[PDB]
Amino acid sequence: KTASTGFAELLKDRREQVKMDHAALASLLGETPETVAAWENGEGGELTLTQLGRIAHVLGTSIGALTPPAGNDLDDGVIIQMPDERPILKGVRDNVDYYVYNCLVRTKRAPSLVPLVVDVLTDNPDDAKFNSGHAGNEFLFVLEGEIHMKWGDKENPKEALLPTGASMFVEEHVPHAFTAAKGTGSAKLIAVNF
Amino acid sequence: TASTGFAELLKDRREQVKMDHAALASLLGETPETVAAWENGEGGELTLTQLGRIAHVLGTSIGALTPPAGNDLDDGVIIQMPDERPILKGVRDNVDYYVYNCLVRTKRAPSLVPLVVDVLTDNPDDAKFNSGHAGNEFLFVLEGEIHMKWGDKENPKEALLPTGASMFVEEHVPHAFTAAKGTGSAKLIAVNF
Amino acid sequence: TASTGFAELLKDRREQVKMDHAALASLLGETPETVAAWENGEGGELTLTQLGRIAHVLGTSIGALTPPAGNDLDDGVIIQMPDERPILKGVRDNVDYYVYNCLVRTKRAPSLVPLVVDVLTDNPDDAKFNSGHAGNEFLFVLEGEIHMKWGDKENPKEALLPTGASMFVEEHVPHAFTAAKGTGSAKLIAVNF
Amino acid sequence: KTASTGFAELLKDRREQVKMDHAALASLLGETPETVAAWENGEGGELTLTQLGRIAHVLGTSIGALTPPAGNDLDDGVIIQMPDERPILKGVRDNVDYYVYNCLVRTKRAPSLVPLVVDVLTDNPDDAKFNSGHAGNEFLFVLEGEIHMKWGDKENPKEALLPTGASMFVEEHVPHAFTAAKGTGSAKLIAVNF
Ligand SMILES: C[C@@H](O)CP(=O)(O)O
Ligand SMILES: C[C@@H](O)CP(=O)(O)O
Ligand SMILES: C[C@@H](O)CP(=O)(O)O
Ligand SMILES: C[C@@H](O)CP(=O)(O)O
Ligand SMILES: [Co+2]
Ligand SMILES: [Co+2]
Ligand SMILES: [Co+2]
Ligand SMILES: [Co+2]
Repeated sequence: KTASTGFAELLKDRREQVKMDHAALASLLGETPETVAAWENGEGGELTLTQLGRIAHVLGTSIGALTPPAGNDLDDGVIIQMPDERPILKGVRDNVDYYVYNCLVRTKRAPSLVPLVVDVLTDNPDDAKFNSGHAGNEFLFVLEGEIHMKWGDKENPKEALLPTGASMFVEEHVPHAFTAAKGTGSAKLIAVNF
Repeated sequence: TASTGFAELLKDRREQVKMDHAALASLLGETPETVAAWENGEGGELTLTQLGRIAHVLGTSIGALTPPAGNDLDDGVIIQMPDERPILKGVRDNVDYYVYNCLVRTKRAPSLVPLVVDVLTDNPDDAKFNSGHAGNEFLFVLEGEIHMKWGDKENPKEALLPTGASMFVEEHVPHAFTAAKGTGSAKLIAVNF
Repeated sequence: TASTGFAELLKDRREQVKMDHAALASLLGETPETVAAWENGEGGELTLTQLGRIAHVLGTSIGALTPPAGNDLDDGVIIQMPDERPILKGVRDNVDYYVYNCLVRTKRAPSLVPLVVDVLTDNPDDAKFNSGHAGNEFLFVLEGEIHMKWGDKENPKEALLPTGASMFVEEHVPHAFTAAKGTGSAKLIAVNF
Repeated sequence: KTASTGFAELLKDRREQVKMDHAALASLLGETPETVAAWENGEGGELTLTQLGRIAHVLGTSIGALTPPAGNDLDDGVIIQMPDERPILKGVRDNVDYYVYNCLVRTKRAPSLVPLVVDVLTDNPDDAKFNSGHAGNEFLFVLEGEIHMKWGDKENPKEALLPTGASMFVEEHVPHAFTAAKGTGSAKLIAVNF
């Protein structure tokens, strides 16, 4: 469902839910009731983020409650990604390169799923650059090499040496960092955020 | 703060998919500075359509990039005095069926829609069904006697409910109410949640 | 059907972690036939403790292995006539503070607990706070005038609420009610949800 | 929180939630109020599944609402599994071996997470044995070899050939099956249910 069509349906649902007619809602938004009826006819495409915020406010809810879900990009419940159509971004932490991300398949039907194959380019644990923690949990598996993992308080972190084949779970918001085991050059991880 | 929340959630999501300003800007046909501006709270004029494209490219929903409803409570409470409650007519098939008197609501629990409903007609035969609504509903007969109908409107389940009676109607179940035959009118407290 | 639902959910979970009867039975110190029996609905006599070990070994909760509350509705509706509603005394510090008259409830929405509360004392000075409860609460003043207090009981927020007034109290917010000073008593409809 | 201690706390919470005293609840369960008080003092360990079902029933809720969550087996938000402490079960479908599962790390803090390294032993797509679909979504990545995937209606399935490095998402409940590409012998997958 497109933005304006989904909005049109949800706006009407919410308005009816709080027992308001077009007139009542219009009176709260500096518009005519005809303009409100138009939005419910799919003509709200040009409403600004600020205006949507006001619409959600007077209707006592959130913009999210008035907009459609991400959508369906599946083929009868499945979506596949071939190896060479894999995205690749440079993870630089502290003005120096840390990670080379190879993006795996993603889907609007499960937006939190962000799987990646990460090449860890540094092998100096003291170079470990902590992130702030992720929304969502994360499963990891050491694909190649040896990983020196750190987590928790960046000033007094927990640490573990993970050989190839090892797997780990890191809870949402837990800060963590990764590097190849001291002097081992480089390692590879498959990281699955979910 | 719609723009402030968007600014924050946009940066978070962009970071979740390991994209930098240039990466995201490209997919959107924008410059990296424009994207930086959005994350600096300058996204207020983006249209619903543009928000849709931004969410699409980020593989998520507009909702995931916008903040929650907000907090309109006073230390966890919001009260509403009588006579300051909204009042709208409920017309079905050109007939003043119900009179909706809106009670307190809060952005901290958007699905809560409590109302005092004046049930105007007292002829069950002329009951008008709604097609059921999303969300559960709790009802209490405040005054008079209610004649309720639910389910298949062609062969509905029914109940005569005196004052003090209470009912629960599950989401999506069609229902209708009128006062008991010849009792003139009745009143319900209906709490959608 | 507690055992039937368990039978089904146990098999599902066991299958999710790719275990066969023998694998699971080993970890539990049982024979594979005993485990097959559970999945054949013969788990009724398992104790809370044993259920805890089974969930542990399956890396999940007892809840994930037991069915939902159940459906006690008649085509989506459940009604309750007055005078068949539960009634329990609310004693705080050895004082009959409230009189709880229970309205309709349903296993299809367990958190819904609607009540008509008789507020017995009319001296705000002697208000007794609860420490806040889980879940939101909607209230409506049915009769009389209510003197409500909330928040920090040592320096609370307060409101005088006439009949028809409505209120929303967020989960975990401490609160107390008495009738307005010298009005004898009052009545509230309180809907926990 | 242990079973009986968690139950003790939740039972009391629920009983108070529906404004019942020990006596009222006992009257509905063939027990004395003293017995009910004992349960709330952590002595409900011997209650049977059937008895718990009745307790949940009269309290108008589920057994789940009266028992603690799975628990916390994390080390400051993380749990690691070394390669050689990896479980291994034989996935046999139709009286013949299909898969050899190598279980990766799991956690009670996210019970739906079941990651595995699966060795696909057959390379005859016609041997493909469909499952019934999983509760929960599933991310997959072809670790080695080539996979012949099938999904949807087992009688008229969608199919795709996936080379090494390919990734896929299969929505919960969507039936699917896997084999090595015709005559390629065998392949390997990392499957992450979540
Ligand atoms: C491997 C990955 O978790 C590094 P980060 O994306 O969490 O910073
Ligand atoms: C009483 C109330 O439930 C009627 P409707 O608002 O759902 O149409
Ligand atoms: C009126 C009601 O909220 C009092 P309590 O049941 O929460 O203690
Ligand atoms: C690889 C894995 O998905 C096969 P199944 O466990 O779903 O049957
Ligand atoms: Co991470
Ligand atoms: Co209704
Ligand atoms: Co309360
Ligand atoms: Co699968």
